[PDB]
Amino acid sequence: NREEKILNREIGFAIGMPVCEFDMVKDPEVQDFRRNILNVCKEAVDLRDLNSPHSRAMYVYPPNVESSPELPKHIYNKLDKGQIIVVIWVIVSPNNDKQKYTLKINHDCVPEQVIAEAIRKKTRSMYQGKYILKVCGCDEYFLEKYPLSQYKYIRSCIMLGRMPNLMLMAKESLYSQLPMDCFTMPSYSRRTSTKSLWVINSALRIKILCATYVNVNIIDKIYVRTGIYHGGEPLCDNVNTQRVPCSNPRWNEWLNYDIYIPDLPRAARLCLSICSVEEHCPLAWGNINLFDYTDTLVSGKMALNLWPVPHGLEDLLNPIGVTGSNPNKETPCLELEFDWFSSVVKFPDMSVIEEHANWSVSREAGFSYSHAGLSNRLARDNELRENDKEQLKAISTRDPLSEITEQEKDFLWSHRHYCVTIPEILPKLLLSVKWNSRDEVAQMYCLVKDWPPIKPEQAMELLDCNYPDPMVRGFAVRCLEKYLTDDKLSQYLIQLVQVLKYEQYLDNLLVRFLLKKALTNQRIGHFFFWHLKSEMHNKTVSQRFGLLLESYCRACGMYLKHLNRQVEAMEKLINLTDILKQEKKDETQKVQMKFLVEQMRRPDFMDALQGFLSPLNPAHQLGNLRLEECRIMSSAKRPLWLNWENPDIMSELLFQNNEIIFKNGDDLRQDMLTLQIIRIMENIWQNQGLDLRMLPYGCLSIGDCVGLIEVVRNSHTIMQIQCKFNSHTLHQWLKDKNKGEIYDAAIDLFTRSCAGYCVATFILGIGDRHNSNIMVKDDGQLFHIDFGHFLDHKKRERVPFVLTQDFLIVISKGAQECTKTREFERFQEMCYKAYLAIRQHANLFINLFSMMLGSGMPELQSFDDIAYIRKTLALDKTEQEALEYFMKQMNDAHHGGW
Ligand SMILES: NC(=O)[C@@H](Nc1ccc2c(c1)OCCn1cc(N3C(=O)OC[C@H]3C(F)(F)F)nc1-2)C1CC1
Repeated sequence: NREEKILNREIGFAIGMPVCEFDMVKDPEVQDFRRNILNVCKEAVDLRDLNSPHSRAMYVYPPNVESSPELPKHIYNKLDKGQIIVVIWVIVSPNNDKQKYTLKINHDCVPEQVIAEAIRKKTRSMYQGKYILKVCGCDEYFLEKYPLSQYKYIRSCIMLGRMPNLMLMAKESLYSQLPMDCFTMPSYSRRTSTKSLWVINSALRIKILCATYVNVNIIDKIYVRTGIYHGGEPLCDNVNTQRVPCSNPRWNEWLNYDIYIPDLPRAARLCLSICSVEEHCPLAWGNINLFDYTDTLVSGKMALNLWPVPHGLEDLLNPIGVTGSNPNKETPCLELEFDWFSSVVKFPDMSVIEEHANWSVSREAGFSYSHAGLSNRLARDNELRENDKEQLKAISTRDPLSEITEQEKDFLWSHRHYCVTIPEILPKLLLSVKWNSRDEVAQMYCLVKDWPPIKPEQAMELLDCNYPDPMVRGFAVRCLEKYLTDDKLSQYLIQLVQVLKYEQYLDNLLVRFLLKKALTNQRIGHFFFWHLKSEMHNKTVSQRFGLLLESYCRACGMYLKHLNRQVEAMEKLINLTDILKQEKKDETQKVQMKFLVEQMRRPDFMDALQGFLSPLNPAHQLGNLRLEECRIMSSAKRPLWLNWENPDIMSELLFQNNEIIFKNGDDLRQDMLTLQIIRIMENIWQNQGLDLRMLPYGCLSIGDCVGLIEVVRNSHTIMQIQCKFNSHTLHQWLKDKNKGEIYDAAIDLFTRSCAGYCVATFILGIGDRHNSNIMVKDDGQLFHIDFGHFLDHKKRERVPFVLTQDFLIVISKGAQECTKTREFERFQEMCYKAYLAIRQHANLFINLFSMMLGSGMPELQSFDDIAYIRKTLALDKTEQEALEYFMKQMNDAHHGGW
């Protein structure tokens, strides 16, 4: 109990709320989550102590590897006859004298071969499984037998033409530094009739009693609008109450819905709102699951605390809004009464559903020609023609925002068994289902049950707000379990954490998958913790994420202690920036910096801000602060530029100073998503042998409009260049930074990076570019900063990155008529190739954005905001028509040239 009390305080500090607040929650679902989720905690700990110390080392330092060992042609061609020059460092003499041994080995060498070759070279100057390779400068290790080139550091070194520097370290020097953490089960581990839904022979009705806390400006006549939803799909007509004055919100009225109680799908929800009156307007909204976590249909009296309308939603109901009561009890509260059946009504078991499904398939197989003719949703087996099979393949290639007509819905459903042969059609088939028909849904269940597995990126769509059904989401998660690699889990983690908000219940298959992975991979565990923590201010998800964080913190081990260092450092930084903006905002930079340095140097603050792991990359150790290098930036929201020593023995070989931008006041979530997408686009380009180097720098939101930005070394804004002006000033600067034989490499890098950002910003519809948000590296690498805006952030498509004379001059190597040059023609060709490459992967990009609708991002609120990408990628047009469209967008913007 003394250890439990201390641990509870550590978790309380990490989550930012006391654990006891959970213990007080009366809700049985909350207490069942807390207890039942501990098996995932147990399993994860069991896997970590399966092959100790190695399995523990693998958890803390997982291999940072690529998804595939195969190297793209242009990347393999960068190697000398398939071989790589590698530097291996050995610390041998006292006072840590560093010895280097240059090796030329095959790119696909296992670390054990790399170590033996180093020992051979060390011996040539005068066991193999008693050492490990570590990346010089950071806590990155090569613990698993992967081809060398598969580790991201090595692949990055080949792609950039940099020398890989690895340090030989004794296994026991790492192992002894890994503490044993025994996971202890918490105190809380130790805890009429019943009829099936398909037996209740009655129509659906819900009684609306009255409303409390309806404080409005005497707004006049008010009513409650209700609807039965399955995701966003209405299951019946919307039913409103009689109009009443806001001075007395009383209805005591039964609302009858056009839906049979046995027809109710598992994910059925009641969507309601208090509206005012004809200019109708919602005032407060709220959603309810018609079945609880135990599969029980709602019965009796219930009070629902409503939510405020979001600036932009003109619609009277909010089905894609959060489901459940408002944690704030000083809000419009609507009392509702549910139907009584003199027994507990439960959703039928899978065996009842399977029996009913097989009864229907059998009944349908016996249907005569004329019977099949009564419904377009009923087709015959032998009547399936090749043209129909062709139409099916065509429908399957359409994007997730392509409208499926009622005719195609009936078509896909009648050919559902053929659909199994083309399994990627599953999301379209699911939207074709009559979710308000138990016969159809029961049959869909059995098809999902045995559905062929699909690509993890295709399965992710099935986890968004369009697919609420648990059988469907279970299938999506099973595909992620079988085919999602840790690399790709890390890449899409923000979306996967987002879609948790769409789960009906706290205890679900997705959360179990995500938690097991977070507790079996510390690299995943780290970002899992921060994505959840950053949203703990948001009362729409703070209970779910709080309980999720509590389970993670109980089983993560020693990393909780390290996370508490990062949390405390972030809090001290939030504290300082908050004082500067409320108590020192009007003072001079000199005065503000004087205050900063004095507050930072306080021993309590000084220690909290030194000797912790970078939340941007936990493999990066933040040593002592370099205060002389710390400063308040002139930028909006006055961000802090912070510098730390890299305590790593071989810091000089990576970077001797870790520079991070701490910014308080701006929502860094859109930037995080844009940067994530930029990286995905780059990966797509590289795989197709199209070397357009992007700079997706690190960015992490750590709270409500608080975050970290990775500083890019040796970079300057376009304005910073020209301020030392002619159009030749930038090209003059580049020529000055890359004199002689290396000048062409810089022009090539600029052109390539420039083509990437032209295409990326045009597709995504990023905020207008200017000399202060376009940056350039000494070597010529062009990149964009400040991704605060994207998509339709105006009210018809924009070109955010318009190439001025400055950019065209660099591309054309200093020519006057830069538009009419071969260099510019090769530049245009890179844009065309890049644009069409992304167009080919549009479903992915649409899916990545759709999974982000749950998030409170102001530019990504509806599917129509995502529609912007359908327009920029010209998906309704042909490929040549799309190329023609892009050229017109470029030609109009640049007033010619394209
Ligand atoms: N050139 C410079 O002034 C300095 N180097 C620099 C500055 C800013 C960023 C950067 C590098 O790395 C790229 C990432 N980055 C991103 C941002 N920002 C951004 O995305 O929004 C505004 C701005 C800020 F102020 F928030 F950092 N700034 C930088 C150099 C003198 C030391």
